[PDB]
Amino acid sequence: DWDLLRASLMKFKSSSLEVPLVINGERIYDNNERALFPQTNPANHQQVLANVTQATEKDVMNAVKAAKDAKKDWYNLPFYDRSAIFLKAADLISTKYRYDMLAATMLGQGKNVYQAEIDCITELSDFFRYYVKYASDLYAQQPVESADGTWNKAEYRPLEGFVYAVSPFNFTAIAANLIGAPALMGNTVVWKPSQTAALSNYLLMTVLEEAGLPKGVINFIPGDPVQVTDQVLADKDFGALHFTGSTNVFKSLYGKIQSGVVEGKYRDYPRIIGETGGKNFHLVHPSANISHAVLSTIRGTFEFQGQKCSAASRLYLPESKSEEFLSDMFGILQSQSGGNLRGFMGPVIHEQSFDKLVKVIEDAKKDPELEILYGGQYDKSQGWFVGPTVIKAKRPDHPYMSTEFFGPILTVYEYPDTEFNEICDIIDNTYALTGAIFAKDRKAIEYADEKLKFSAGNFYINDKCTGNILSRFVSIRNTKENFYEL
Amino acid sequence: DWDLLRASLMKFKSSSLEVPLVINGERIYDNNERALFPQTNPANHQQVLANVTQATEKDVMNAVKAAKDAKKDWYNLPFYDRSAIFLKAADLISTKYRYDMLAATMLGQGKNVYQAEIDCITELSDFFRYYVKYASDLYAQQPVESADGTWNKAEYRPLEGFVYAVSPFNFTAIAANLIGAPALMGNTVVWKPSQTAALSNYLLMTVLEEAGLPKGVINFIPGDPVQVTDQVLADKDFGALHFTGSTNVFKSLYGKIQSGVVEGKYRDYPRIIGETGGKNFHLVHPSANISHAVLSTIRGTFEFQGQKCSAASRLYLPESKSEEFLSDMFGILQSQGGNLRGFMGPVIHEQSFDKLVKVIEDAKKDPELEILYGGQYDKSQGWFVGPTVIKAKRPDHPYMSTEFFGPILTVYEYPDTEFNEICDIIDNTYALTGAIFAKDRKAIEYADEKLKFSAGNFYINDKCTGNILSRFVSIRNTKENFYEL
Amino acid sequence: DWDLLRASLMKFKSSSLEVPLVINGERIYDNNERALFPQTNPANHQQVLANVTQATEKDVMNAVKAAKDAKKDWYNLPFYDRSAIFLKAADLISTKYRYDMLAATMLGQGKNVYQAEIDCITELSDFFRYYVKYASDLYAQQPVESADGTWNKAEYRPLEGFVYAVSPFNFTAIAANLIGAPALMGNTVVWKPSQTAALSNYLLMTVLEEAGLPKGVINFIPGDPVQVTDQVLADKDFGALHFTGSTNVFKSLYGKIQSGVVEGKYRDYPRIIGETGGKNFHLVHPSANISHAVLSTIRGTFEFQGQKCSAASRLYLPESKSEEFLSDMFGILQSQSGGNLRGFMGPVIHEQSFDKLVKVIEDAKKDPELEILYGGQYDKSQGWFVGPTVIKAKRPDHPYMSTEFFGPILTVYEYPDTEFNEICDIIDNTYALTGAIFAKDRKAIEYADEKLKFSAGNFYINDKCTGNILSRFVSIRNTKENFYEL
Amino acid sequence: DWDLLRASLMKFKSSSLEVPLVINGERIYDNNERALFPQTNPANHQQVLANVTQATEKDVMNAVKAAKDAKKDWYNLPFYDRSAIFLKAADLISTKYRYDMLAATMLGQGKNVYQAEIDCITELSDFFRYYVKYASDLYAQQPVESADGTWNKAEYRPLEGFVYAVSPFNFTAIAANLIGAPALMGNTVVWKPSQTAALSNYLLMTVLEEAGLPKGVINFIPGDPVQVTDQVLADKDFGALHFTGSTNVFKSLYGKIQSGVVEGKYRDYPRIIGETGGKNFHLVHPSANISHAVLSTIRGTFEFQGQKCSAASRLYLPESKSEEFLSDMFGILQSQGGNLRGFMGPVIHEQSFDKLVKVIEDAKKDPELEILYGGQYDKSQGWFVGPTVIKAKRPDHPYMSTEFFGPILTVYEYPDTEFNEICDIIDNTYALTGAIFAKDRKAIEYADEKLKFSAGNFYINDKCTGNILSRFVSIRNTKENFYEL
Repeated sequence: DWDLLRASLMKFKSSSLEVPLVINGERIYDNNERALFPQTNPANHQQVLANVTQATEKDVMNAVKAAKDAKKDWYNLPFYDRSAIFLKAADLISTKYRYDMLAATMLGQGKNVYQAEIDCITELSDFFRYYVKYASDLYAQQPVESADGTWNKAEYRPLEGFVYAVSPFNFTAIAANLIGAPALMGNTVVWKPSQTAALSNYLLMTVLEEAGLPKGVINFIPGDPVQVTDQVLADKDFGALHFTGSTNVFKSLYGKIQSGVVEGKYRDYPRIIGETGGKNFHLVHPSANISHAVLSTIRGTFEFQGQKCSAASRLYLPESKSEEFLSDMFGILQSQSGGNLRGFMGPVIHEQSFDKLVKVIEDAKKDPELEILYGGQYDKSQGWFVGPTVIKAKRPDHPYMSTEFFGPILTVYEYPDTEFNEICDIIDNTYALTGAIFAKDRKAIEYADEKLKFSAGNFYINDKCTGNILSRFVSIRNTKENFYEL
Repeated sequence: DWDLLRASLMKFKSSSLEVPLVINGERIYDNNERALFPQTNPANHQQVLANVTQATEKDVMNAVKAAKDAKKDWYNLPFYDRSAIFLKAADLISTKYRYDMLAATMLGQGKNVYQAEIDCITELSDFFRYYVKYASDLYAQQPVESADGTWNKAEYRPLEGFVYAVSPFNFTAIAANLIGAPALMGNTVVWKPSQTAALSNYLLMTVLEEAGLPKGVINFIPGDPVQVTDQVLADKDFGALHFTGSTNVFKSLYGKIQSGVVEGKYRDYPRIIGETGGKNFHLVHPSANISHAVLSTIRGTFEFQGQKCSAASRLYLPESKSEEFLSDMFGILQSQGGNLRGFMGPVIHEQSFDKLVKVIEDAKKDPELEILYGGQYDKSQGWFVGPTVIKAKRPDHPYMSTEFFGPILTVYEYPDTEFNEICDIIDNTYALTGAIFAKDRKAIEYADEKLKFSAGNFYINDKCTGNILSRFVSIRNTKENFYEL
Repeated sequence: DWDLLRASLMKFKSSSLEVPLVINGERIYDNNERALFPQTNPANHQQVLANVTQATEKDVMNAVKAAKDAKKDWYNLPFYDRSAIFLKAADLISTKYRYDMLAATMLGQGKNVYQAEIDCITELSDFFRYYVKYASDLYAQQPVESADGTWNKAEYRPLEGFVYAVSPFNFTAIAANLIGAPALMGNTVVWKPSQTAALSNYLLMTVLEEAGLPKGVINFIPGDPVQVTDQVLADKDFGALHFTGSTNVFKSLYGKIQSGVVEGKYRDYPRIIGETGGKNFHLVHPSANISHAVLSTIRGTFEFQGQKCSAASRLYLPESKSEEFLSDMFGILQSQSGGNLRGFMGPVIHEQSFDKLVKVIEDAKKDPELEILYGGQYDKSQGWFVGPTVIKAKRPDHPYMSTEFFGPILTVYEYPDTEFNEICDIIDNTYALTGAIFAKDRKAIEYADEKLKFSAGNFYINDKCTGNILSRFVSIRNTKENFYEL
Repeated sequence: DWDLLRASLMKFKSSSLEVPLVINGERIYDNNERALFPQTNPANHQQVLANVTQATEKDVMNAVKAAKDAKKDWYNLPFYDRSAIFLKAADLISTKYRYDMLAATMLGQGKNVYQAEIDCITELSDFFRYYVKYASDLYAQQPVESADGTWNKAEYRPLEGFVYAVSPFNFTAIAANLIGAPALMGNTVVWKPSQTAALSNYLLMTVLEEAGLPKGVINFIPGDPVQVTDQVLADKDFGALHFTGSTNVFKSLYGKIQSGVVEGKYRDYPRIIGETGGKNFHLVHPSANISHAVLSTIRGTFEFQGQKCSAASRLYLPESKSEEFLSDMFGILQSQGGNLRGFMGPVIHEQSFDKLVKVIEDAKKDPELEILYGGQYDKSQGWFVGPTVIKAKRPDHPYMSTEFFGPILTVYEYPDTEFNEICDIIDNTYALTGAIFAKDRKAIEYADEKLKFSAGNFYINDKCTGNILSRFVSIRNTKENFYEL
């Protein structure tokens, strides 16, 4: 068990894998014409895990064409058989390829074994199995004779144009979700994986092919983000963006798409299905179990270096409980594989993130309205290591309470106990994916639950804030037959 | 019945109604400051039915403010009570105001009594009653203790920003749907009705108030379409557009919104919920019952002068059956608020009339077109354009794809053996609806499948004229954990 | 695990806990004005577990007032939040307070660890979790437009008056049921716990408060049973009795309530929801598996000293099987912690019960129509210990076949095999909560199952006789809106 | 139709029917031993419709014995067959006996044909048909092997003791419901009908027998209410009271039963299933549609002379609308088996008549009361009391709470700004039903909530006149275990 994992880690650690494009079922390597991106280990950046072939404009056009050419045979493949491919992929990843997938995700994305397992084995398999179940329900349509005598059927067709999947580094499972949800519903996909998840994502591609995915149904085109995206969006048959990642990248994609829409580039109005996370909050009420709120906040903020769409990054503490909360938290942090380094829970994904977080820490040192209460340690000599960091803001509207850092950085504001209601109001005034209240008093919980209803899509009571899409990839078509002759 | 309808007609005919803005429950008249739009009878355009107050930039700002100020008390009003308002409005329109609403729709929108009844009484009432039923299902969510022991509830909240409803002239019921769907779900609404349905739409507004709609939940702001829209879209709390109307207007609205989005003026990404219709088709297979296909096509194309999002406007006939089909059709057409000899009813306004005249006159000068029937028009009394059938010699001629929004049918005749080819041509080349007439199941199946992307509603042996609530809410999950670390 | 239990037992065993009233969220101690009841260990009665403050007339009036004052804010607290309190209480008792609750129930109510666990952990938590589920179903009402055009909603309101919960010593879980069922449905409660379960019941109260129960929603008023009851029943707003306990106490409560009703003391007709148990039976058919029936009868009669509402206390044996049954049973009994003593399975709850059972045994020795076949041992030198006792009655209508003893005393009647049908008839002629038949022959089972349908609410085939209420605490209110104007 | 009804009326009018007891399926007449009650026509009290045999103490004992003796064969009769009897009775009453039942109810209970039809035909048939449907659902229980491997069934048994049904004069349908609900569930019944509905109730009994009701399952024992009740309640097997009628009679029955319980005469705790009605209210908000509220209040208060458990008898009017409401109401009242000029129909008997006369005459002498309309009465021919409206100057005046069971409305006028206060007064101070008339949703919501304990059925813009099977059974669970220790 541990030996099989060790063996997988050693395989990937001992040489660099050549990661090709996969277009129309065919593996395309650099062949001395295409650029090569070195994917390195975030915990040990001297180690090159893979040399990733980079798609040219021509490659992208070919990927788009492959998707169009595969479309008809794909949506005419019965749902039972389309599903079997994805269930088979889930089983292959859970068994045959379990240790390879774990190792690729650990090494490439900088996760420990438990983080890797929850992501690239469990959650990944869950997406596929659950989508098959939901889809089976959606497709269970029987024709009906209406009261007026007409004979009616409804059918869910895929989108007419192709789907562009743009996936993030942070979860191997999310890449699976982004490509699998549209494909299952009879769509075909051009897929640009994150450069820094290429190893695990390529594995996922090869597993799908082994599971029987037909050529061209999904096309794997890593490359320069701007270059690949501009060429995908140039095609008149672009049907949908399926995206998970940062706000700023989404905004860029959005504006590029709308630009094409208004100037008539597209046959249809493209659908945009994006998730970006936000500045998620933990709100502590004076009645909270402090120990539980502390531990929940540590896990919510610092687990996987805060690199989750749902990660907590701002904390509101009542004044009468601040010292106890903070001293408890600092004590626990102070008392605390693909690679690791003492004083750090794990690495961040790349040098760009590392450099951004360094700026965040160094800027805080020079801001009189900020105070670093704990941490701020960083070291890039071996890997991209940034330590857990806690920064107190003097006012609740300081930029640090709203700027997303995508790292292990917590900004805390302390409010006077009697102004609990006002603090909820402030949160409601000023967008988050998730939020949590820690409290025992039900009237306060009810107040916040109601007041913050527009401030988070998922609200948690006494739990960390880290814890239907199929219908976005189809359109209904009704057929109605009349038997009466005028 | 007829005496009561006659009375309502004679009432609106006698003089002109001053139609005010309705903002935060207050009626705002022109007050010697605002412009007016004279809404006239399209069957008798000398007759001014209403003088419609036109919203200023400041009125629009006040409407937007009213919607914002009414929002919390509206979404906190229990669903039972929000529904009651709309059920009551449907009943008032179906009973107390039935004849006034029929008269307003007949006179203002150029409908005969049967067309008016199906629209402003029946379909309108149905929208409200069915939405209430659908919403009650949506709101039926009970909390559950999951496997892991957490305690979960899900609730649907309204959009945080306001909804801009922009409604068309053609159905009073569509205006009801455009304002009613978002409002029922706890949203508030700024509503610009079509100038040429102002009388019936204003009656709808006043009925909603009588039914108990709270002030500012819906705000009635007719006005210069460009000025009103620009001012509504300038507000940072714009949450959604709910629109039914022409493709060109939708594209203009779409562009104006996306411009604001990318430029950062909106607190949220606005939702765009639009319906534009298209160039809807009837396809006739050689095995069709011809008489039925003829009658279905007449009804689908010419009812209400073709002014329906789903109206048929292109026809594909097989060569072997075309003479019989067309002679039948022409014989039937020949056999056939106000009216004029030779016409079924008027089109809505002079701008439509003039566009249709150009379409007809252009067809007389195009070698690839021939007017086979009709093409008559007269604007001396009302906007009257007669049923018109134009044969195109080429299946991709512009008349086979340009929307004319009028009683004009373009027909292409295909050789019988090329039925599969003509289906392929329809697929290869933007329709809300389409229909095939045929007895042969193999042909029906081929077309049903080939044309699966060519129309959202597909009809077999029927004219092509024949979940939205979820677009106006978003889910929010609450999860409570009991375990202490 | 065993060490954590040991530690809890030692805590409660080493000093006497002062148990206060809890009224409107406030703990009220004796303060040199109120009487104090010593709750002692039934297995070791020299050990004082708690000194229980006793409610005065004034205290009771204040408890009633607290319940009225808390009512509106309680029933307006959304069901989701009311439920969360009870689910949280169940989880706290299953985890944080598991060993304290176990120890309090073992020590105070004279249960071994397994008996305690089934009761105060498992069954208690089950009541709360299951009531939340059932309640969630009851409240899931959607409005509907009827055929006539009217618009209808139905809602379940709590009772208008308060609920008086009177709970027994025998199960900590039953106290939880008695207070929790009405409270969950939006009622408020004045609660008089059994004197001899004060320790465990007080713990349950403190856990509910920790779980977020609002002040005054439940009020904990131990005191003299007659004094407290008379004062509760004096209030015009008395809405319901929720009771589990002996027949004679219920009858007293019933008559006191009806007295007030007929003389107009009450604003409403009070609801009476009581459970009293009865003289439960095991019936053995000649075709029974004798060994299984013997073992089932031992568990059914003697487990927890017969102190269960559902305990077996009368046994009917066919003559041809009597010797084998009885000799088997006597052999098993002869061959056989908060405290214990050899020859005894555990203590009875108090001296009054002990003295009653002594009379039952000593009276049997002098009754020529009775014969003690086994046991009758008793010892009060250390705890209230009464041994398993089996008494043969000469006729099936002897008082011992119908008098409830609430103790480890089994009365047996032997019927001639051919009179099986007649014996069922006799049982049907002469009220039990539970009954069981032991038999293999289906015709006999069918006959008894049918014949005894009025003789027990729960009937068991080849199993010991030891093994919707939410709607009693609400009333439906319909609202109907009409849109047509005359 | 009218000729058939005329014939049934002329039949019962011609002479007097001897109405016997029905005990164990046998008709028992007075036989020169028993007393008689002459049931007369309340519209024409000289006319004796029936001479009703009155049960002796021994007859009552025999009825109780009959119910006990029929019990086992009744509850063992399959539910399919028990139901068939009641479905058949409903059909016989709806067809074969429709005119005789209409005539008996019209003549005996003082109803016009429309009132009689809704009661003794429609509602009566509905009770039986809906109870059968509800019971079939209840009895739909299949056995299940649980998780632990035990094998379980649940069954509903009837009450072990008999049911005493005590039914009122006012609806023939209520008598059907009171005997039918327990009997359908396998119970047997001793039934004392109201003296003043003996004719229609006896017809119901005879139809049930024709429909196949077995002897002794229901026993028909009219008689001295005190003597019969005392003797029924003396029996140790008394299992339940099923009662609809006045508050005072219910309290007397309640006391007599509890006395027996505490004293130990009953084998079981008897179930008491009672309905008494109360002082039902109409509350008018200033935003109400006045015409509709007026017409609803006239119907709610005065239909069948106010002799309904749910009849409106108190009215709260806002000061600003009171003149308009009341003048409308009085104008409408003014515009309006037997009958008499100025009256809508008779009250049931002389005792009611005399009580109502005292109410009216007392109002003329109370400084805080004023008869605004009506107060006319005449007993020379029938028991005729006209619609009467009395204004009270104090909202807690006794006339705002005493049940009069007659065509008397008490009205309190409140200052418009004190609407919330008047709701609070209604809540602070025993009603089956209540109604609010209003357009304003905020006011409706406030009242709907404040008055949640003040009425079991609450109506919005409708008159206040507009699970019981489970009270007549108890669940018994059987569980089989297969594991051997």
